[PDB]
Amino acid sequence: MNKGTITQIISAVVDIAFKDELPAIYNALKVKLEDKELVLEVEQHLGNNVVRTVAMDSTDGLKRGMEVIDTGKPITIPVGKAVLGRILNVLGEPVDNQGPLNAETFLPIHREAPEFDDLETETEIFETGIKVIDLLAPYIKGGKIGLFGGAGVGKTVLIMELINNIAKGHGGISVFAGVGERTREGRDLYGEMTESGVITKTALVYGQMNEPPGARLRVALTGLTVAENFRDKDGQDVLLFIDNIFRFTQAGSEVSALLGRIPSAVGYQPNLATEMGALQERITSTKSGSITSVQAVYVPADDLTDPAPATTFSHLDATTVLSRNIASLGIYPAVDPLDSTSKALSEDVVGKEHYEVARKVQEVLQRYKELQDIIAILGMDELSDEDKLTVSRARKIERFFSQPFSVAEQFTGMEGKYVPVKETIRGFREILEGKHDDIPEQAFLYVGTIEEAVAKSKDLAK
Amino acid sequence: MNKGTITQIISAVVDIAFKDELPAIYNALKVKLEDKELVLEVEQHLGNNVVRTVAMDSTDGLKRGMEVIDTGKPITIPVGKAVLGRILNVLGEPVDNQGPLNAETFLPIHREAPEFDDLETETEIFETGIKVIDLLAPYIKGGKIGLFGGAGVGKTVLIMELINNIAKGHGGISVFAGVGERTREGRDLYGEMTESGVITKTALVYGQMNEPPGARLRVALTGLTVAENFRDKDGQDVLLFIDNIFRFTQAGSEVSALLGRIPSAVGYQPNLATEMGALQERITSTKSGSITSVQAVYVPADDLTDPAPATTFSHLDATTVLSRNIASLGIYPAVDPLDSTSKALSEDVVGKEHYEVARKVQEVLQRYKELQDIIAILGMDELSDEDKLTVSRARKIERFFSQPFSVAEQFTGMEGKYVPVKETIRGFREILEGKHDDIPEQAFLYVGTIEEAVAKSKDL
Amino acid sequence: IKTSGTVLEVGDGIARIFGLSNVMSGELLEFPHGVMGMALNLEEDNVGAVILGNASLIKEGDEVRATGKVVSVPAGEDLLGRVINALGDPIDGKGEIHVDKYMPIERKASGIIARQPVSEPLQTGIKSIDGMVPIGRGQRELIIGDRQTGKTAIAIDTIINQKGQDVKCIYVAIGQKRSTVAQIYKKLSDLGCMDYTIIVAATASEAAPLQYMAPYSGVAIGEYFMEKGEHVLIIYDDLSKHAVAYREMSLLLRRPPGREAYPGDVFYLHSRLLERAAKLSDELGGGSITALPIIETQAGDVSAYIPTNVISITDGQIFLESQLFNSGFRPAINAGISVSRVGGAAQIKAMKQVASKVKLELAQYTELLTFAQDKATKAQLERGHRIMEILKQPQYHPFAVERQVVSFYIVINGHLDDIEVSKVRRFEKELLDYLKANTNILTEIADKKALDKDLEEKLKESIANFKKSFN
Ligand SMILES: Nc1ncnc2c1ncn2[C@@H]1O[C@H](COP(=O)(O)OP(=O)(O)OP(=O)(O)O)[C@@H](O)[C@H]1O
Ligand SMILES: Nc1ncnc2c1ncn2[C@@H]1O[C@H](COP(=O)(O)OP(=O)(O)O)[C@@H](O)[C@H]1O
Ligand SMILES: Nc1ncnc2c1ncn2[C@@H]1O[C@H](COP(=O)(O)OP(=O)(O)O)[C@@H](O)[C@H]1O
Ligand SMILES: [Mg+2]
Ligand SMILES: [Mg+2]
Ligand SMILES: [Mg+2]
Repeated sequence: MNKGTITQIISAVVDIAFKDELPAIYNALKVKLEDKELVLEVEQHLGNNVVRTVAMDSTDGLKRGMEVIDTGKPITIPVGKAVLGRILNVLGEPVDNQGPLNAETFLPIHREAPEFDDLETETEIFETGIKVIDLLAPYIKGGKIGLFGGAGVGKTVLIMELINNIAKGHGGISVFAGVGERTREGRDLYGEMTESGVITKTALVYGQMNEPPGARLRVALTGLTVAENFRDKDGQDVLLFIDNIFRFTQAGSEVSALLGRIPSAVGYQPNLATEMGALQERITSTKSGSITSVQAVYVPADDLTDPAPATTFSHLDATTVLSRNIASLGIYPAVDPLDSTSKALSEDVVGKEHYEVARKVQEVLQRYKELQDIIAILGMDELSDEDKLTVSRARKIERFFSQPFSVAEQFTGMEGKYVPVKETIRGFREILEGKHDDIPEQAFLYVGTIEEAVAKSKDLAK
Repeated sequence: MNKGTITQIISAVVDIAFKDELPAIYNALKVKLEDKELVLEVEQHLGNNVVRTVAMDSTDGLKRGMEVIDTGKPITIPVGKAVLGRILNVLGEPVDNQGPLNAETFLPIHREAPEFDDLETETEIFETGIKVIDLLAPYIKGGKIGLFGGAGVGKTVLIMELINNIAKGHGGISVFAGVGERTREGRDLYGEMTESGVITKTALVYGQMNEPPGARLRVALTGLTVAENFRDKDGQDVLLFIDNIFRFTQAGSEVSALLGRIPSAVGYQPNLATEMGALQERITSTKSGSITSVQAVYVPADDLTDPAPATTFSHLDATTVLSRNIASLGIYPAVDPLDSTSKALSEDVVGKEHYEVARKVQEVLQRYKELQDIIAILGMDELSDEDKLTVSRARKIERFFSQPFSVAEQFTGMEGKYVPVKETIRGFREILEGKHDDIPEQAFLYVGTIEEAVAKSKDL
Repeated sequence: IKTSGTVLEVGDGIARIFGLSNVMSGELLEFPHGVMGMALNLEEDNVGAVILGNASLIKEGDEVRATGKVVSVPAGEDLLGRVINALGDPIDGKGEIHVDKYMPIERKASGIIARQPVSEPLQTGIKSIDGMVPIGRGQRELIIGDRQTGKTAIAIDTIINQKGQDVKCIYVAIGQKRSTVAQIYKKLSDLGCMDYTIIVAATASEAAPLQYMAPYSGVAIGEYFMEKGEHVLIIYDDLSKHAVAYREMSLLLRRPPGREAYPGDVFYLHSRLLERAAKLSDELGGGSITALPIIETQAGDVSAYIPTNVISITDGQIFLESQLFNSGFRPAINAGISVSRVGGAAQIKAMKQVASKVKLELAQYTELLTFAQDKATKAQLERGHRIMEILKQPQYHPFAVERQVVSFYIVINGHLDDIEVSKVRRFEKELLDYLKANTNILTEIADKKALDKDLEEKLKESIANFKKSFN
């Protein structure tokens, strides 16, 4: 049925001419390339019964006038429980070997997002274990979480800790989606998943750096399509982890040029807002089920005004910004406590003490940041006695936010310490009130509890 | 019946094709619409007897292959006695519902600029009533005045005051041109105009934000053409107020892209200087009569390096730059005394008692700006005794510049105060001589004359 | 072919259509599978028309019928308390709306004579706004600030303090997240401020033309009430995103790019929308439609193309800085840059009597604070700290106009200078309780809307005796 011929090829885009019937948009085409077949995706209808298609794999080898067949439906994927504990392709194929999948049901990649009124309003937090996050920017169950970070400021590390804290010792289903990041991390994770035993409940999809643009574009969806199935069909709460969602929006720009679209600011595609909305709004908690998504956002050249990171901000309930200034200062996790915010931080949700303390440390840290200009050129001795005490407390609070990570145990050589929400608020309160003014600032780094902070101060004295 | 037909429509830019004889550039074309006529102005000749036009109203409704008719001349407008006390649009039609206009004579808005021979060297000043201006940048009778500023700096309010001071008191007619600013402000002026009784001695042309590009473009020429008539034909003294002459350029840039023009520096039309030059050179006094042009100029994001204000500066005799830094302090009129210039600030014009204090003021303020870096970081404590006095005196003169405006009683909550050139000069001179080093700097805020400032100290 | 044609090309949510001989500009087109469009680029041969929603369904050959109608929004009193899309179709998912009249989306703003000067306050219920940066009915006031500075917080807080004041409200969510729009819907209906409120929604998932139209549709529904002679409060959240949608449309339609890749008329886009907001003369009812547009700055960059555009259109603006927000000053308003071009014209006389100098004092206090790192100044700086503590107030707790007058009175006339700065926030709370319970002079202030010799001497005495004990 519906067989056509290739008119012209242009890197990652191919133009095909159909004699009779023309395939609808997002339909999957197939060409019999040398040995293995290649999958293409139709995008535009040009004219003279011709369609412009983006390839899902390398186009090297394609001649002009080759045969190509329409499937009719979009790219459909094995979906359901069959996929669990197996790494999947962009096309939905298993790349882990270990036989073919036990696929019962199927479902297309491209499908409209949940309409208004199908959505549900839930505003309950959950402790991550991480002090800076749990206090200032607490994550929300069934919410969209965002991890903004420049090149190598510990955003992938942070994910690996969050899956280790949340998805490890909990009964719920999980989903991971590798998008245009390291293939090393793929093997590293798949090993750590199996040996830990989380592999069983979680499902993996991968389309990494090595993969062409078309692949990196659509992998973001397939994994989401899998995550959608569990909140819909089974009606079960699922977790979705993506790294890195930027690489999806990035791929767009590589393709957009070839589709002949007029470039917008910083040579991005002009449909950046909608192309991202058509994905991001699909990642949401409905009535039928609930998805808690935690996706990482790469910031190119540490430039958050860049339109790719800029637009993503307006799709998130909680956001955790990672600053290079903090990482360089030698503090991990390198979380900016002022730039990072969450919708849940309100008396309604977190209570009185949580909110009261959270706003107080922000006020102190803000004042430290204000005076940081003057101190840089003159010194600490010049600023008034009133400021002097607030600065000294700020530097301790700032360093207390640092704590060792279980994933980075091999790195740091320290037992990563999970701190509960109630013991964090206790700590930042005692430090603020000035009951730990006697303790040095070098007794707060990579500690955890405040009880352990004083233990480090006594360890010195010996 | 030189009839044509539409070929294609793209927003404000409409292409039309004529059968036999083609219409020349800048002339007006009419098209029949439902219960109204739309006016298009031809700009270019594309080829194959096709011409590209720019609509003077919204193009929502135009269909391909409609009957267009050529008037065979530019947008001719009413002018003379009839237009006085009437709100007109871009086409010169009344928009006040005060019956129809029956005008004495009718000019086109596209006219040639007066040549080198036609101009005259006046260069004689007049006082405004505003201390800052008439001291450091005095305005010229039949000259070219301009008010530069951003948004919320206070250049519209300043025009309103200049009208209240000059046009109300003095005789002769005037012409206000609302070129692409707020329609709210239009009614607010029209309200003040009729109550003050100035309305009778003035003609108002309007083409505000809500209007499309073509309107905001050619509205300036309509208001100009009204003023041109009054100086030449009538021969009476004219005051031309325009707000804002940036919007003329802006309208140009919107359409420019669709007229096939490659964009120039910071995305303007490539013919920015000539388009402006063609309109500005036309606004002038001549041998046959003089007009006093006071045209406010917007400054995109307070950036004076931006082309639109940069190329405008050249055209003006007197320039009153308004600084947001001064507006942030909360001292209106927020006029920058270092950036404000006038070709009339010379020994020749204002004498040497005026000229010397004016500079001595600027000299003091320039020093203050240099020392402003030091007192910020290092402080006043670490500052010489010689400079300490030239800081406090500089701060007092800075705050004394601010005076309450009549129009801005609604803002400041004080009765507006006019101050003549004599009283101004003495006030600032007395501060320089170190007389009022006793009087605190808080006592100079929004006060008319130095007499009042010295009084206010003990008053409170 | 006459009032019809066929798609010879389609992709990326636009379609070049052959035929449609006598199709007018901005005409509503009908495609197969019950999807809509809009003709914009009426070129020599083809017709560039943008598609609303399900564009993927369309392909080459599909027949396109011309309705011969301008795109229009259904407007009625039935809409109140319900959520609407761009077109007017209800997405609340709880019944259907029926309207008496059909009003057009795009439409010229009123004339010069049509309007009259604004001179009646739209009380937001925020001390720091209604005091020193007041808003009037018919005014346009921008709420500009960085991400997460409390822009929408001010928007809704305004809506909250319009219960009983008899003013319709329209929240236009442009390019927002559906999840976020739901949060709004709930908090309004929870507080019981939804039944005099409408929500227009064109979320990120929805196509650019629907986002583009959203605010024009929103204001048209506002015009219905305005023309009848009722006061409206529309809100655009936010125009910075609205612009990006128009950018999408243009660059796909092949209308060439300008500065920051935005098309030529992104000023005119927001000019004609905001101008539409006004107060009409008593001859045409005297009905208002106040507009509060929102803008999202990038690291406090107001020099950017759109933020600067909107500032120059509106009748003033409100600036929010994270330097204050984080410092613990909510709502984080910067008095220095924030201005209202209507001024005290849109204020009750009682408010003018107290909150006149307060803006200047704070602007001057801001300066002198940098120096303090004379003894007359040491007094001014003391009043500075205290003024700010009052201007600081929590969310979802808007003050009545009468409660504001007394709050400004106590600090300005100097009945707050001989207590601790930490307790001034608590002082005004206990005073408003004591004055409501015992004296019952707030009801008089509300009625009189002025400060008589009686009321001022009543305050003078009732404040003096209140200071018998400090808690
Ligand atoms: N007056 C106030 N008092 C206390 N908290 C406030 C106040 N105003 C705003 N907030 C808090 O500040 C946070 C941000 O507010 P809001 O979301 O309105 O800002 P925004 O800039 O519109 O957000 P976004 O950038 O996500 O659109 C909210 O969590 C809110 O609770
Ligand atoms: N939580 C942490 N504790 C200690 N070191 C860290 C932490 N996060 C990151 N690092 C250091 O910074 C590097 C960057 O981590 P990675 O997650 O790859 O950043 P990104 O994904 O942003 O490139 C790590 O190799 C590690 O050396
Ligand atoms: N003479 C003045 N006195 C006091 N305030 C003024 C004065 N002129 C302008 N302002 C302030 O600035 C605002 C008006 O500025 P405006 O004339 O609109 O400037 P622009 O034309 O640059 O927008 C008012 O809200 C007012 O607070
Ligand atoms: Mg990484
Ligand atoms: Mg103005
Ligand atoms: Mg908001």
